[PDB]
Amino acid sequence: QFNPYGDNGGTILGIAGEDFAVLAGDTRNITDYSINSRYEPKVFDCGDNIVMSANGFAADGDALVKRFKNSVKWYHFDHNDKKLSINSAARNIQHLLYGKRFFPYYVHTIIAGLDEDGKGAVYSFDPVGSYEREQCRAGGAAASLIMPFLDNQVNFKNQYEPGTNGKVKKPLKYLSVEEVIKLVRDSFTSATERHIQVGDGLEILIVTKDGVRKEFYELKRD
Amino acid sequence: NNYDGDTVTFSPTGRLFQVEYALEAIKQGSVTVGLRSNTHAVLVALKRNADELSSYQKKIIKCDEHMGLSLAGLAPDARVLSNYLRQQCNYSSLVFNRKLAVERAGHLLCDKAQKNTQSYGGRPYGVGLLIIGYDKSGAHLLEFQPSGNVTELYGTAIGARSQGAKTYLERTLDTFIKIDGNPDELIKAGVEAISQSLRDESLTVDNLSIAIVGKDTPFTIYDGEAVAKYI
Amino acid sequence: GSRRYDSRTTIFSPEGRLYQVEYALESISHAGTAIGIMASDGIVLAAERKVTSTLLEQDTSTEKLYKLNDKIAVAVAGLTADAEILINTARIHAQNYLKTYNEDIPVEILVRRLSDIKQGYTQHGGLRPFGVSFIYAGYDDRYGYQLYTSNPSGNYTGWKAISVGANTSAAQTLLQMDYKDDMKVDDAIELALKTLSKTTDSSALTYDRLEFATIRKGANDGEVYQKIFKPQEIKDILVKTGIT
Amino acid sequence: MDIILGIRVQDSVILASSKAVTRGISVLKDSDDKTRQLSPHTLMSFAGEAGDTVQFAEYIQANIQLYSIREDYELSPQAVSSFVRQELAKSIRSRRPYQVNVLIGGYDKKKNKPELYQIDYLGTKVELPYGAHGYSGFYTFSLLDHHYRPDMTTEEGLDLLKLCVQELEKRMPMDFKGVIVKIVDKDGIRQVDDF
Amino acid sequence: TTTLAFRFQGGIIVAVDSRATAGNWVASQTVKKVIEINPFLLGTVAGGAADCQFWETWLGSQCRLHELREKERISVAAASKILSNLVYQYKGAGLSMGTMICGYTRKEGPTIYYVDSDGTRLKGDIFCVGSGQTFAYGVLDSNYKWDLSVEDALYLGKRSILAAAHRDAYSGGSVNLYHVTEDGWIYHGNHDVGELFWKVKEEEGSFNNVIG
Amino acid sequence: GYDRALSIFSPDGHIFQVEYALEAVKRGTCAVGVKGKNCVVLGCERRSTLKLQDTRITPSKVSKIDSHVVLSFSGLNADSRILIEKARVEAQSHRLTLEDPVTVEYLTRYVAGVQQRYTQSGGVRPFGVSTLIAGFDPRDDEPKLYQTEPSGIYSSWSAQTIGRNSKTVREFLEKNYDRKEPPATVEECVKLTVRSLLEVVQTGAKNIEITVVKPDSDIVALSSEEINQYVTQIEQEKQE
Amino acid sequence: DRGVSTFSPEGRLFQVEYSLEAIKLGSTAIGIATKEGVVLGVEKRATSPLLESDSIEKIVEIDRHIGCAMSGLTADARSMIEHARTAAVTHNLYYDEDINVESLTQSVCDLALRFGELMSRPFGVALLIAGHDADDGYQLFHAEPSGTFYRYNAKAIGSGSEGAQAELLNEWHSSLTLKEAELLVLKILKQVMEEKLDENNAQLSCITKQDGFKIYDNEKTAELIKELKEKEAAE
Amino acid sequence: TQQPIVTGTSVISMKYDNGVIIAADNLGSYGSLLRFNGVERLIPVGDNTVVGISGDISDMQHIERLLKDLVTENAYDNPLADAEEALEPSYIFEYLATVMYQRRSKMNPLWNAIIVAGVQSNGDQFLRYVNLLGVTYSSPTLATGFGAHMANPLLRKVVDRESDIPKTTVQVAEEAIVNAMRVLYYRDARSSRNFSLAIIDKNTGLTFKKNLQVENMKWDFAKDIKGYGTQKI
Ligand SMILES: *[C@@](C)(CO)[C@](*)(O)[C@H](Cc1ccccc1)NC(=O)[C@H](Cc1ccc(OC)cc1)NC(=O)[C@H](C)NC(=O)CN1CCOCC1
Ligand SMILES: [Mg+2]
Ligand SMILES: [Mg+2]
Repeated sequence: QFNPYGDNGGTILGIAGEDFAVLAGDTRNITDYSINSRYEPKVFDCGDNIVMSANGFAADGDALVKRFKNSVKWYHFDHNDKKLSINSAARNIQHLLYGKRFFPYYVHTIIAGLDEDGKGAVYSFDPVGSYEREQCRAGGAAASLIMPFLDNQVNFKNQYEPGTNGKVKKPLKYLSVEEVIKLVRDSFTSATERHIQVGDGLEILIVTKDGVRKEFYELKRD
Repeated sequence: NNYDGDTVTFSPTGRLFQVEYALEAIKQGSVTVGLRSNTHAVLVALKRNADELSSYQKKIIKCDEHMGLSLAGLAPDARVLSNYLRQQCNYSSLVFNRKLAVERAGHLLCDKAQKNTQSYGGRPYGVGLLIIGYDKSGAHLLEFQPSGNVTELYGTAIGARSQGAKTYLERTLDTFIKIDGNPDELIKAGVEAISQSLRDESLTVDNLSIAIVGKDTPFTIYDGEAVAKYI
Repeated sequence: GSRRYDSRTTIFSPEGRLYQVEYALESISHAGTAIGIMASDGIVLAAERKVTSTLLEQDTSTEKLYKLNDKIAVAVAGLTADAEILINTARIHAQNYLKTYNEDIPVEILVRRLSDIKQGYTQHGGLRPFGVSFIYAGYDDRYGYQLYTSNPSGNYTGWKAISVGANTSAAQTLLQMDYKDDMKVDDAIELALKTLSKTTDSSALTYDRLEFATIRKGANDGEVYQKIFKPQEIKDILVKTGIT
Repeated sequence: MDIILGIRVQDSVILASSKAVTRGISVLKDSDDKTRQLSPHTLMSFAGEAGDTVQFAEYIQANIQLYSIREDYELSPQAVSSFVRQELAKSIRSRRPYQVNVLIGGYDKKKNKPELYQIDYLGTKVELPYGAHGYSGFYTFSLLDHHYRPDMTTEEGLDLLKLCVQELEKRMPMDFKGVIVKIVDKDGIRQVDDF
Repeated sequence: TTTLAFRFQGGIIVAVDSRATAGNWVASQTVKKVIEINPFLLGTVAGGAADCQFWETWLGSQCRLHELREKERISVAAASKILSNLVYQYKGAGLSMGTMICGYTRKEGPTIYYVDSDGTRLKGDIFCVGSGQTFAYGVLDSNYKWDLSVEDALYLGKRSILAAAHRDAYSGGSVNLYHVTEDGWIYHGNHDVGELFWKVKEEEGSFNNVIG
Repeated sequence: GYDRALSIFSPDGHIFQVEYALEAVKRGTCAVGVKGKNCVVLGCERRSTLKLQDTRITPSKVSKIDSHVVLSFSGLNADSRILIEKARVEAQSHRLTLEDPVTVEYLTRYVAGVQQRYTQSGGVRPFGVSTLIAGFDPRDDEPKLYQTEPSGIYSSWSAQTIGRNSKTVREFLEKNYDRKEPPATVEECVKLTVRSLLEVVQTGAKNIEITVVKPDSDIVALSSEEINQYVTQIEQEKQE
Repeated sequence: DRGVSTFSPEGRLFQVEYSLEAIKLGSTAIGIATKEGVVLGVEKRATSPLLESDSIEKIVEIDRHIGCAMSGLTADARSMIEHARTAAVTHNLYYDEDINVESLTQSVCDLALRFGELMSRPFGVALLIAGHDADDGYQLFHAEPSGTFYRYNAKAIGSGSEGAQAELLNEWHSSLTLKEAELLVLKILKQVMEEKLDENNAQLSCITKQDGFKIYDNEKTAELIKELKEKEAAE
Repeated sequence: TQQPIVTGTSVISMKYDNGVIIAADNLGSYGSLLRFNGVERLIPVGDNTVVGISGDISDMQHIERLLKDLVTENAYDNPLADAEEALEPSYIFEYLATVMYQRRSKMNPLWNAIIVAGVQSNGDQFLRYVNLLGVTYSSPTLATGFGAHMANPLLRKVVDRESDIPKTTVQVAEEAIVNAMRVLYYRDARSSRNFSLAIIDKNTGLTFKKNLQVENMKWDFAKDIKGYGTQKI
């Protein structure tokens, strides 16, 4: 019988700073035990300082990004070139995803950008439209490997202040763009080591008030 | 007389009076000018107001990053047609990953307006449009009429007293066509062209409306203090 | 287009009347007179056939009086063809009600639905109304014996005695004169015939130019019987009352 | 939903209906009234699939109330039951049938007689002296076969009903949290508060 | 999930956990399971996350349209029935929703309505909904009285979620407290189980099963 | 389907079909609504050119929409049935979804909306009917009286009349009805309603119908003798 | 007869032009936009003294940040308001934000020309849509049955429109306060109204960023009427 | 819901310095039966694109007709149909990619794997894949079916990343393709010796080669192999 879904693998990662936000994702594309492409980008600039990635089943992922990109376009036409805020984009995406509640997009979606106060924002979605703003999210095949590492290093979970008898927690603080990119690169190299569907290359999209900048790094090709 | 009740009726001399009355709505509309070079295309539109307390009716509409039009006549009909163009431009992008040709844009509008002139119940569109764009074959300027007749031109104008601007452009043809790689000078030629259609009134800051598209210029509209440069 | 040829059947006059309903009533006023008279122990339906020919088969004929179910009957005035469309609808509606509730349909409910159908033709659809007026004669266990009338407007009203069709003005005056509330069926039979005999446009009222029916509780113990009179039975009742 | 009983006596109809609403391993509510008043002298108890029960009961209630307003007249218990049966008879051959079983207890004011109808989700109507839906019947029918008499009073009917509830509380596996009892007679519908 | 809400002398307490699960994977620890429909209406959510999130936000829109049209705040009964009639249309399609519509109006007073995805709609004084509802019931029922103070009621609601957060593997993260009065709902803060557990253990002397 | 735009604008800015529908209302038998301190009374004219009628079965002029709301009308009788039926269905639908009976304002708003829809829908003519909708909101003792008309406008009235010679009875009510002090009791309200109809009717025999609506679904229709007592009392006081 | 969507020889739609005549017969409605808020005021015009004037609802809420006043065949406005309210709430559901006043007006005006041989005729009512958003601030729009809408600093529609519009021309300036605007609506309404202006036959409302859209009570409007009369007599 | 009947096997392709190469054998298999031997599975669109199709042949012939019809439709009211407004590989691909995904979304897929090879108007090499699921991806080397498992490894030794493309000549690239076709003939049980090859160069244009054969095959070592273990004779 025909199976309409497939697993194109890979993994994505979003981290929010004080006045910036990053959305990273490996450039490997796979089916079963074969590599399809070593460089197939899945993190996209969608305009209005919103970056998006829909990892999982690439056909559904590309379809969704394509529709959201088009949703941004018609938002400008219908509302006098108004800028789509990140919170509004998120809600719009929920309706796109839930629109196919009974024949879902097989993708874990993550968008990143800046909120209306100029602060870094990462929103993350399930396959049917459930969403939540966070400082931190990993999505895709190696999400289970990366996510707990982020809890520890970004949100300082299970870390207490030395000599306080485990009474005072390590205080929460924003990370610099330099420190965030270090965590991203270490997250992806670690995920590449232990997950077969992750590797080849890493592409990071950084979002500041100035615009959207890109950075590329090599990953192990085995 | 007896042959103007609806669009489905021909006159004894072979005329469609409802289409001609729709054409009349354009002549009542405010003047707008279109002109192009080989690098850029420019729309200049005189906006109209109800009174001093009212705003000035927006004449120019964007269809895509590389295409847009100005209107003269019934504004709601222009909204319907511009929306149709937006969808057709967008269909070409999503399906074929291809920017819609300005010539096809005209062909599609012609065929849409035509269907309204041959069927009972419906009515002709009561608006004229000037479509500008930059595609794979350079800059373009189209003139749409609700009869269905679309025409590609170097320059033109439609609306009330549009004959003044149209004569000027017919004289200036050789000059403005060669304004290549210079947006501001092409706009100046368009602002001088629309000035030939003015009576009593002159071009003010919230009266004038200018749009431009070109080689390395997306379709962008200029209103308010942004057009003060050209007065 | 087609707009040119539209009569616009469902519109108001400047005075606030429905042209087609009014003209349909003018049509009905030329139809053979039909009379209904409700007594304490039954109902009478009498109707005059439209200018009969001597070669018309009289015994196997049905022009004026129709049976809707075992308990309800109607007298027609207007276009017969139109009436038959409405009658078959009414017959079906009665059977739907019986199928749904396992109870015979109350007279008013049937009358309302049939009147609602006529109303629809005056308000929407762009069709001509039904050129028909009914006299409903029926019985149920709520209100007992009931007489109603409906006309092309879709408006219906209840009556003790009523006429439709031709010469209703003259007929209604005569009924209003001789009718009284403690009346019996046999008396109502006589009144119905006497009224037709005086309001008729014919020279003399005869058996072959009449349809007649009664709805009595004259069956055995607490049950209703419909009697559509035969030609010979009309001939006898006409002699018995002393008209011929 | 589980236990709904009905007992027609001389001058009234008595409907008992369990109070428990269970879902999974949790009794969510122990005071649930599994009935609706269709008209002043007609009461319908119901049991079956979750959601369907109330949705159906209220839909019927609305229709009967609409009839009452239109005609300014109360429909007979027989007529209401026939209407209900037809609705279930349509339902069973639908895309998604109502899975609801009902008892219709009513007092016919024209006949001056109490009437009890049992209708299952298929649209199977029967008039009975006593009725039950679900597993309840497997105990109560035989019990009533023995103890029921047609000429009983309402008070005798309630004692007969107590005898059923006691037997069910003894032998039924599930805790149904007692019953709400309602009486339908010439004076209308009233609830027995202490049972 | 574990969500509860109970009626008492001083209004309504509403308490929820904040965990989201994708099987045994902990999807989130910081999710919002109380939707603020208006200043007088709350909606708790358990079950399918998107189903809950989407349709409860939708419910808020329908409640807004009601007060625009009727110039009057929607009743708790009417609001709950809009949602229950909606999910009933989708019955069989596979929606998963365990909600509790809690609020106050003049005509009704404090009211709680349990509504779930198979069409059940129940008015009641106490409800617990979710994978850890039984654990919450155990603590809540054994300590519940109508005459509880606002201070004690808030704590009991918090302690009942904590109990479930502990035992139920598919509940936890943090406790979100609310208190509904005649004047409207009042938020009583987010309480992380990471700190709250040890705070409760020490002060209350409970949770002796755990290695202290 | 029949599509024709029957209700349309004319050069002077009038929709003649809606205005001609008002003429049908003006032809209709008079109907009056007077609301007191704790009640509303609906009076209705019945033309006396129809004898040999059966008043048991003849459709009554005042119709119950729900147990707490009533609707009388003036104009085309057949049309009124369609509005009443729709209103009755909507009343049950409201109880089903909101778990609360309709307010008199809501029911009126619905009926008026239906009437309006027929003034700009293709293939249909406007309702030749104006209504007086009266009653009491659930758990409320404040009397409500509303009026609708073919165009679709509706509004609340302390007292109001519609139908033939309504301008005469409206003239009567305008001077006789005091806003500061409405009819304190049921008797006072009914008397004022009968008095107002006696300006127009002809005879106070079987020509006047009266229906009294009180709070908590307390509606009752007066009989001939009960109404005749008011007629007898008013005429004796008049001779002065 | 003749088609519904027919053009005149002058190039206008007959039915649209006739519907404008209906709006001229309607009761007066005035709107004034300031930097402190937008004020909307209407003439109630009760046809009889027995009619309870508080039931006359010619000013209407669309959302918390958008109000609406009407004039003409006011029964036709019901479906326009319903659409507007749904559009406003629907946009909030899709985008988690307030909807722009212009976008709302445009949505309403899209219904206007959806008539022909869709509904059978144009609307016989004009709307004054007042509101506020974060982008363009306080705005007043005039929505016609032609499908056209103009933004206004101030606008009068209805029977006394041309007389009131000429008065608004002179009186309006860009530094008007809210209190000044309130009185200015009352002043101009009293001039064009047939009957004498009071709290029962005229209604005021406003929309501010802070408090949103609010219809004024008869007690509040009465004080503004009394304040208005005193200020005119004071010079 | 389909099942493929008459099927075509591997389509292999790669980029080189000035353009792209694509190849596919001429077999139409009917399960294990090698039914049809004259099947062309490379279909040129204009003079700048070649579409290579594997999978169900009936669906391939449908796609042929769609492309044939696309050229016609593009020519309508288009004076620049053979110039600026000619069909690009990227236009042709996106069209097919749209169709493939729409069909899978209606649970009625075109049971194919497609590779659109061509050269754009600005001289850029175009090479992109799409299949029955609507999955799309691009790479210096692309292959379908067994090609993905056996050809790609060999072709990636030539062009392992983007920077290797300018360093690869048409002679080297074609040799790698022809070698890959031989390896597939050795090891793919539903392949044939006869095949077609197409080269789309930005300078020399479209070169379509028919009736090629796999040659220089190593079979001589077979004679020494006796039995399956312990046999000597
Ligand atoms: C507890 C944690 C039980 O898991 C709660 O019910 C919690 C409630 C909740 C409410 C709002 C926001 C987040 C969480 N429910 C979940 O976390 C929920 C559990 C669940 C999963 C699948 C179900 O099948 C219908 C039912 C319940 N988890 C999710 O919804 C997760 C985040 N999403 C998915 O698993 C995506 N699936 C959902 C079903 O459709 C296919 C995709
Ligand atoms: Mg490997
Ligand atoms: Mg746990």
